[PDB]
Amino acid sequence: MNELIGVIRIRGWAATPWYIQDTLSMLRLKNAFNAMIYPKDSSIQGMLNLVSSYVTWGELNDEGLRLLVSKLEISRGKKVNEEYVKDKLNVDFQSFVESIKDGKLRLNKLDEIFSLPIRLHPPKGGFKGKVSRPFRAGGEFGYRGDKINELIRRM
Amino acid sequence: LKAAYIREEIQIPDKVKVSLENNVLKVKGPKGEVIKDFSYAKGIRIQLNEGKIILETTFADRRKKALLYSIIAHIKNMITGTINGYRYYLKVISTHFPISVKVSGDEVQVSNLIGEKNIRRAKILPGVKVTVKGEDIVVEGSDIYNVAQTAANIESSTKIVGYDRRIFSDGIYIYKKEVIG
Amino acid sequence: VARSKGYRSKTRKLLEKKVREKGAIPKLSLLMHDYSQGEYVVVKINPSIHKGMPHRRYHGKVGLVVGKRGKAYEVKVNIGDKERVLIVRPEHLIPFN
Amino acid sequence: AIEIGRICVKTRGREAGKKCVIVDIIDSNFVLVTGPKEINGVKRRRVNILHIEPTDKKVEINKGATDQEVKQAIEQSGLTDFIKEA
Amino acid sequence: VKIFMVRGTAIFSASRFPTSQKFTKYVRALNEKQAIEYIYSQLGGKNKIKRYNIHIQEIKEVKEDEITDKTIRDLA
Amino acid sequence: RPGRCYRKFSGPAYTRREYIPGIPMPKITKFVMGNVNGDYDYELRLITTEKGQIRHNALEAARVIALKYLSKKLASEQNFALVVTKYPHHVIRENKMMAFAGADRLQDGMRLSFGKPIGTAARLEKLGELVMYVRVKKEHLEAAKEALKIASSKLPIRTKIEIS
RNA sequence: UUUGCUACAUCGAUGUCGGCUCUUCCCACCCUGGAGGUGCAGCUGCCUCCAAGGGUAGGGCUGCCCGCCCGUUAAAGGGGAG
RNA sequence: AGGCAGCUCGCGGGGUAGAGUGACAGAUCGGGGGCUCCAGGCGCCUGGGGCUUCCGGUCUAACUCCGAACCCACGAGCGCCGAAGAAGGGGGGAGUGGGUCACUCGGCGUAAGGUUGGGUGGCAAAAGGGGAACAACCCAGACCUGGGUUAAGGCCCCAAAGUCCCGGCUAAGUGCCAACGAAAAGGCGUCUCCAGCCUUAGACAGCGGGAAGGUGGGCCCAGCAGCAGCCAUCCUCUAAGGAGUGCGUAACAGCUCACCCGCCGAGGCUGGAGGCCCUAAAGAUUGGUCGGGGCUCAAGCCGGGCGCCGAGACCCAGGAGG
RNA sequence: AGGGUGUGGCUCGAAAGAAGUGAACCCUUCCGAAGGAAAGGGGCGCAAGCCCUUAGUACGAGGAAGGGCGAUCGGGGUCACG
Repeated sequence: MNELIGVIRIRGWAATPWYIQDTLSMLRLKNAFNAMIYPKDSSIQGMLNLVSSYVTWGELNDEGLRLLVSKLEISRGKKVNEEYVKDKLNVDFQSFVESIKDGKLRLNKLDEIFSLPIRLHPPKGGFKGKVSRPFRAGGEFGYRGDKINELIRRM
Repeated sequence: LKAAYIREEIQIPDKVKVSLENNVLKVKGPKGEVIKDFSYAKGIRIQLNEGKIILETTFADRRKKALLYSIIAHIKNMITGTINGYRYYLKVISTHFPISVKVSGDEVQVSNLIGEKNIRRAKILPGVKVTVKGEDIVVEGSDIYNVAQTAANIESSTKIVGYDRRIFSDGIYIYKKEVIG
Repeated sequence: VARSKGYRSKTRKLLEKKVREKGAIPKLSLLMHDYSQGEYVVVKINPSIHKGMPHRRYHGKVGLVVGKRGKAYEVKVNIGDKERVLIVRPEHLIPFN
Repeated sequence: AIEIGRICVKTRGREAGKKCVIVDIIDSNFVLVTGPKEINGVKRRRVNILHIEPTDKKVEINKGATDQEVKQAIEQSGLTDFIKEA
Repeated sequence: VKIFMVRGTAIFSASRFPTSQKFTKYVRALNEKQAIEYIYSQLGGKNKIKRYNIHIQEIKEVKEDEITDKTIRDLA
Repeated sequence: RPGRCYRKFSGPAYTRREYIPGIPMPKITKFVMGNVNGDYDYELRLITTEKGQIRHNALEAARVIALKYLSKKLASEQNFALVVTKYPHHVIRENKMMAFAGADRLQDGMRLSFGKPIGTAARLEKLGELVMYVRVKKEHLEAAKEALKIASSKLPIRTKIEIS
């Protein structure tokens, strides 16, 4: 159990039950191939259990986190007056970490607090890399331990 | 189970020469010689020892091991005929009409049965000798199968007694077989 | 077959009381304490007492003390997206938490 | 033939046509082989029986010999260099 | 060659019988990884038993001069 | 009516006599045979495999066939005892109205198609529940095996035997 | 194959029973072929299995179907195809 | 300037699944003990009738001493939307009141592409890919053009890519079928696995002998001289034998059964379960199949695995519109 | 069956469209999205292949420059096959 957790959605947004369709919406997972980071807690645990059959989640590593963040683009940015700017440097931080953060003026120091929705890329070589059905428990949908880190590294 | 490595040997008797090639076996003996093919022994390797018969196989199933022993029996039977003669016996019992049989080349003919005027015939495999002395029919030859099928062919011909009559034990029937000579 | 909308309809064990507490009203201690405005209460109908019996539709819920009239209290409860007031004698009220 | 002492050639895998020598049998269709000083170096490991081809050349060895032993044995037959005879 | 000793649990409707005609087998193999495949190989298809209900209990090595079966013995 | 008509479950149980008037009398009347309290050694029982309901009609027939086979074997009071476990508590109901009223332009069809009591069944709710059992000594288990098995021939559902 | 329910299709029409003629299909074989058992001396039996190639009538009563019956025949099989 | 379609925590509600019946209400099977009455037989015994007690078992939509998962209330917390795009209030204009199916938990009814309920999902009004074609099955919500990567599925040819790998099994074209297509039983037919019993102090099988006698004891019985109807039973005995199994016979007689010896040197035998396969298994609608072609150490199945193709889903580039 | 669609073949092309102030067509150089190789090398796995390297390199949808060539293209009609 570590604080830094993440999730990737692989299912679409049709045929999505009323229970869950808004949850990912409440989890800002509007549509598949998206991610963000959360502080782990029992309160978060409920959603992942309830949305397990639609997503994949687990504990990040340093390698994944650095790779994950490096993707924020012209329309994939922090809540910096909306605009989803392309981070691309501390420059966007340097002029805009002075709003909610304190002391985080280094690109490396984003290991604590919050983020926004990010638009992912398809997993390389097929999400069905060794699997064929996306619906095996313990292998496909839900919690995958550290292995989520390599799974996102493929992304 | 799985038979791992089963090996059997056949001691070739004296006064016999044996030739093997192309998975085709031929055996020569004083009584006679017959060629018997064994191309159908998939999964079995055949080694012709200079003084015996080497039979080996690895990891046979339940099917194959029965096959292997089945192959074994014929070969010695092949040997047995070439040394000792096969002499089947066919004893004829008739109730009301005496039975007569005569040889026609490779074909046999029987008549004067329970009242039917028709002819009855059976086929004899080539290279097989069959004769009659009296009340009995002698079937000679080296190949064990050749006589029996020939003997059986007679048996089928004389079976016709069996329609809507309780069997009258009348016709040609097998008596005994394989005198030592 | 439509069912009658009797005020106690479909209550074969809703008003059944565990045998360990039958008889006349035991829990005098709960009643004696008095409520004021802003208090939060839980409704638990006593089937034995025939006075001021709230309807089954609002049983086992969270209530708010908004005032007092006579020997009884009135209680505000949200059921759907509306508001309602339940004037009840205190002998089916238990403090929350 | 397929028995100990046979020298064979690998069919599939990265080898795809180098020397190999049986050293022992293992199961129905796995056997133990090694290449003493194969020009790439054949790893002493299991091999599926279907993945070798029996040549004519043979070696006289004891069951479960070490790689040096066959490395030593090939000189008796001279096969230290006569691998590529066929 | 390091003959192996395998004793594991596989089930359809409680097919547990840790003795020797409805539950478990023997194996000859190099290491555990190659050995462990074999039980999957056979019991997986020979009796329609998924690797779900496969539960290996004991795996170990026996010595080459004491096995109750001679069929596994002579094949060396 | 064929036994396939009531093999599976169609709705809840049906038990309250006071609520369900006019139940036809079940065929089975005797449930225990043989010298109970007699000394027995082999302790074989009978086990079912799949769920379902069993009509009493077959059971009573199963009751008779078991008795005759044992009765001819040694005796009826001898060192054996047969006891059937279950009871036909469950009751079946069938819309027979399509027979009488189904040919006179009366309220035919699914109209008022509640069932009517014509038979009873011994309910099965657990996987592998006892149905009957027999107690014998060491010297007659062989006759007891088929004795249960021949009875099982008439049961609608697949059955299992055991030895104890 | 009928007969019970179902109302999914047809109410600006899919024209309704039988019979006549005519074609075809199926096999759960009536006979014809093959084989067998039998409480099969032989005939006549009785029964099982395979086998749809061919055949399987003519009359009386009843509109039929059904049914009863006449005298022969190997028998005078049963069903489908809106 | 809060709002709440979710979750967590805290704090409450519950009689359903289940379970129990000596905890009520009923249902229901038996035995034991005691008491009581009657019938029969010789005060006793037997059978039957009623009562009690003890012990055991069988069920409950309208039984509940208990009782989950679970669902719900409220507070706090998390999370999301919010002054770019706004809790509440008012106002103009509607159509909509015949649904269906799939899954899942019911009821009715056996049943039904039947009906009638709870929840979810399409469809209706949802294109695009697969399932052969297809309203509803799975993937997945089409501003447009183009590039790329992917999903559900598939990868011998039709037709894009694997005649891809390991291990094992199937002989029927069984099969090559998610939504759909065969029961009980029979099969040592085959392929793997549990028990139990004999086995090198010689196992099973196989091959000859001793395989026996007072005595064929026998009872009634012409005779039953095991085997006509009931049944016992000792030593002459020992590496062996019964007072004895099935054929039998009017009665025998006889052949065998049971046991040891001679060879024999590998397992053998009996209950158990499973997979695949065969019978069970028969309809024509007119004509033969898994889509066909066609396929049999598979182009099938099972255990697994490895590598790819595949859309408008996703990424990107350019244009467009609100 | 028909239509749109790709490749072509053959046909009409006065103006109304491009175009000699350069169409159409060839090269050469450059930039480069996501995405994304291979031979060789070494190692591992029975195998089927993967792992690091070669490298986000060659490559690439799109866009820029130069040159050489020299007048039809765009467009309409039909047909072949996908």
